[PDB]
Amino acid sequence: TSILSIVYKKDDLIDLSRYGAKINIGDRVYYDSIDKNQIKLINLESSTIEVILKNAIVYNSMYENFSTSFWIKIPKYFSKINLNNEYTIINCIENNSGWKVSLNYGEIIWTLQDNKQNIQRVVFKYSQMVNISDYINRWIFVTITNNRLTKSKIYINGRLIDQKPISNLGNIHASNKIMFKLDGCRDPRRYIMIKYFNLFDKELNEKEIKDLYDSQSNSGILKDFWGNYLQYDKPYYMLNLFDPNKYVDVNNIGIRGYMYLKGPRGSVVTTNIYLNSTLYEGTKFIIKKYASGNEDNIVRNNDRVYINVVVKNKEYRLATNASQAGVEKILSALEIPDVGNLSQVVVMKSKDDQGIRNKCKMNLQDNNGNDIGFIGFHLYDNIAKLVASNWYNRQVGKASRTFGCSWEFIPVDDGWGESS
Amino acid sequence: GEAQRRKEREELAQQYEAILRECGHGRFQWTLYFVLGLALMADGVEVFVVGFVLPSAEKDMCLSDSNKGMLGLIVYLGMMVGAFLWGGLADRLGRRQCLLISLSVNSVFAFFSSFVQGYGTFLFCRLLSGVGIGGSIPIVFSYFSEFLAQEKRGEHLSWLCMFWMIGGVYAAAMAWAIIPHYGWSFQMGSAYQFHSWRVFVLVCAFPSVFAIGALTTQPESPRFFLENGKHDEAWMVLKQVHDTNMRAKGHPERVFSVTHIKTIHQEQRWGVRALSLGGQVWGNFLSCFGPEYRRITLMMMGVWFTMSFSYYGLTVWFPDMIRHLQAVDYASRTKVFPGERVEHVTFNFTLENQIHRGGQYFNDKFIGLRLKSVSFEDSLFEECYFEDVTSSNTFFRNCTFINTVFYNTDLFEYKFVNSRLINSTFLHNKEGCPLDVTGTGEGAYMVYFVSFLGTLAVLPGNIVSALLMDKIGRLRMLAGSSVMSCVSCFFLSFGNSESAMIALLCLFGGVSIASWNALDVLTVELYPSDKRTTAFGFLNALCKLAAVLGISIFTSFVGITKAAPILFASAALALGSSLALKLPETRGQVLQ
Ligand SMILES: *[C@@H]1O[C@H](CO[C@@H]2O[C@@H](C)[C@@H](O)[C@@H](O)[C@@H]2O)[C@@H](O[C@@H]2O[C@H](CO)[C@@H](O)[C@H](O)[C@H]2NC(C)=O)[C@H](O)[C@H]1NC(C)=O
Ligand SMILES: *[C@@H]1O[C@H](CO)[C@@H](O)[C@H](O)[C@H]1NC(C)=O
Ligand SMILES: *[C@@H]1O[C@H](CO)[C@@H](O)[C@H](O)[C@H]1NC(C)=O
Repeated sequence: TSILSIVYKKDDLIDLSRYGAKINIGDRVYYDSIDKNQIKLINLESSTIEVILKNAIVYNSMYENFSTSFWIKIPKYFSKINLNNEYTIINCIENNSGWKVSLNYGEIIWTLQDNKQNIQRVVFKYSQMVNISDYINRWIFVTITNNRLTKSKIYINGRLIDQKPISNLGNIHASNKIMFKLDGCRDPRRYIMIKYFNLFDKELNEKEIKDLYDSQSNSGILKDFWGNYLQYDKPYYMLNLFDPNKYVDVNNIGIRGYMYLKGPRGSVVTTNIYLNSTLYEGTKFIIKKYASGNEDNIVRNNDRVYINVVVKNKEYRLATNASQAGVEKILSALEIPDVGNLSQVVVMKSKDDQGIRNKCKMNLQDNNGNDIGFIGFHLYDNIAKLVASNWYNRQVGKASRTFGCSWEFIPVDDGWGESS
Repeated sequence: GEAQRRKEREELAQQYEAILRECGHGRFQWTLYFVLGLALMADGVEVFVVGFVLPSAEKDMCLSDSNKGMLGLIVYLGMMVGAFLWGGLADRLGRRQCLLISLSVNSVFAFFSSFVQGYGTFLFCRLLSGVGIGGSIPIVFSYFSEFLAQEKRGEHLSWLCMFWMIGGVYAAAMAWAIIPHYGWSFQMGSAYQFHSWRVFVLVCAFPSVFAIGALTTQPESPRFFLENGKHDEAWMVLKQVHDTNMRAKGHPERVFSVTHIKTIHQEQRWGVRALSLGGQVWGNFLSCFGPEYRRITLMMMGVWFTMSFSYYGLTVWFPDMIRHLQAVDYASRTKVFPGERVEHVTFNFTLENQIHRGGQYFNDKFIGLRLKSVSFEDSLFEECYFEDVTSSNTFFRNCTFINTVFYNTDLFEYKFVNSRLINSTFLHNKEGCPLDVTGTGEGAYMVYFVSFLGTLAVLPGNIVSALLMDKIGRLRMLAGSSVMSCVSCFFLSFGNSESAMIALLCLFGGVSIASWNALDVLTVELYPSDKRTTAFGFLNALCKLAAVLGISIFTSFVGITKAAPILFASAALALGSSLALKLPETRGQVLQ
């Protein structure tokens, strides 16, 4: 069902479909070191990704249905330069006819054109004045379904936001070449990241789209805040999803000492552009290998690892005393060589028992492989104390809503721009 | 029928006077005087509490405007309700009973407010405290009058007004002695804080408790027993009066010669009583507006309303004008520094009352600075750094911040007025109110001083009025004091400094007191014993409503012009004096 599918291979970009589409890459197109499949495009002419299709797969029919799917990561807009600056990233238009993808300030634009110069547009808008966003500088699964008979729809993360009729359009003659390049942006430091771009010759339903979403999500590998791979020996700022206005903090070091959720968070402000909440507050959480047989530094599901807490630019260890009062066990930061037999091995969870993808959960375990409980927080005398309790496992078994078992890992990113 | 009733009334009014003249004036009257003096001193204390604790409560409870205005009145509205309610109920339940109930209500809500943390709950508690102390002055005067013979009744009732002064002086002294200790931060509960002003509130609740204790040892007025058909109890109380007086005199052997006393012939269940009580009180209130008392009541209404309006207006106006003059002087002394370029320096300061305009700051570190009444205008801060910044009445207008960090600062969003921040970061913001709360320091002391001088100027007037009430007359005292109050109002033009305002406050306070004494005596003497507290309560509720209106109007005119307060006060007092000169003379008459 796939006609074009850009994937990575041995120092080249190829097409998985049985068409062998010619791909030309510019001399300044960059790739990541760990997830080299995803590609980055910068605001230069030489940042060129050129793909050429065959004459037998050119969109030149009159009721031909088609769809596209991709992932996009678009950074924060910092100043007033970026306002009202619709710039195209994906162009498939020849002789002023075809389909294109453009972006504005906090918008994703789907535009398709005919030979009669008719314009139909579908828009997703996301705010940038929010405290903590699920779209700013974070990977978004965007797919578009085009039904030439009824209408076209926009889908993000498998959910619908907007749809507009396209019945007025008569005939679309897309270009034989698809253009991936930032075009019409006045900001010299503006870039996007896309990955997993696929083409279809039929309007995908919600079932197929969700199937593709989870298939491409790599549920077997943990994802940090930005949606990238979570990595060993990398400092991560910690955000608790259920109470996202407090940051992990310390007061003392030892068994007596404890770690808690202190707040509220600060703010980074550029007036009338963004009023986000500071994400570089608190203590970093470095993750170290314990029994991972994999050679890479990527953290996968069911990996027993260690947790290193950076306090005053000094590394410590996450441990608890299993034998204590109550069901929840208070987390504490201990010296690495003075941990003794305290429970420190943690199991990192990516998906549920049924295999449903969810956020990051830390499952503290003892040396006997006994589940103390998922790492969370419990209030002691108006103090939010980090605890590990079986209660979260109980709600999981009862298919209830857990409260405090979900965490996000926030590394320092250039796309966020916050001063640390 | 009605004439027969009136004849019975007049007969009882003469025999009671004869019995009281037999009993004589002595120890009983003076003991009761001191007891009811405590009750009145509570009232005197009550009207200072919120004025003295507002500067501290505004910061400690985040009080905005229209929230420090409804706490500056709430006592007057509470007393409005209380006066009417307890004065109405005192003619069906008894003077001492209703006085006990009202004082207890006042004390309870006062200790409770000493601990309340929010504003709405504090407003409610303090409203209810006002409701409780509102029935003190009607009941007290109408209770002391039912033990006095006609020989010296104005003097003995006028001596009873020293107590409101003794309460004002008490409040001022305790505010001076307690509130200035801002260090006191007693902690009981993490979310709650207990400061010095709460201690002041408790100590201000104390005299009401003492009043309850003192009153529990006094007998109900015999006249109330006689009106309501209870003959034995009235005989008992009169015998007690006579016995106490004669034992104190030095002749504890003579016998109470009165054997029979003329008495007015009387012609689920909880709610039943509640209805009957309401009906009886309403009947008494409407009978106050009867054919026999409709002219008298209307001049009393006029006199009470006009005097209260003028007195309260000017009394709240004088301290407002003093602050306004202080504010004008403070604005005159402000410093301006036009145009600056500071670069690459760690630079703290403790700057007060300044304006910086046109500055250009680059790579500046501002660690540990106190800002009081400092404004930065038309400034530019670029890669600046603010740490441990304490801000009071400090603003940034038309300012531009670029790559600046505010670490551990109280620079909230309301302190940047029409500013532009670019890539700015706020971290570890201090706890503070969402809006400006101002701050009062040394001025408190002088405030107290002023109060002490405005409730001490009243003293000569009290003394003279008490001495001369019986010799001169109620109408002459009231008129001669209202007219001189009007002349003092005219004199308000020749004062523009704080010292002049203090002297003028003392003058007006010293002048108006005799008038208010006369009016209290006159309104006790002018009503029958079965409606005295209902009438006096209605006219003392009208007084508190006039107080609210006058306070609002006269504080609305501060800093605008002096003509409005002078004209309003002089007009009101002239009309009050004119109406007072039309009232009947009650000197040398039996208490009918
Ligand atoms: C606001 O900051 C961003 C990010 O820069 C970070 O924050 C600064 C306050 C400072 O601490 C830098 O060292 C941080 O890296 C700016 O956007 C980037 O600016 C850098 C230059 O410092 C440039 O190399 C990048 O390409 C920019 N990224 C993008 C997507 O434009 C932004 O320019 C700052 N705002 C202004 C008005 O300058
Ligand atoms: C702050 O100012 C004082 C003098 O007012 C100065 O002595 C001090 O050094 C300054 N702070 C620092 C950290 O330099
Ligand atoms: C201050 O004045 C006006 C705003 O009222 C503005 O045009 C001007 O640029 C401001 N000054 C600076 C230095 O920004």
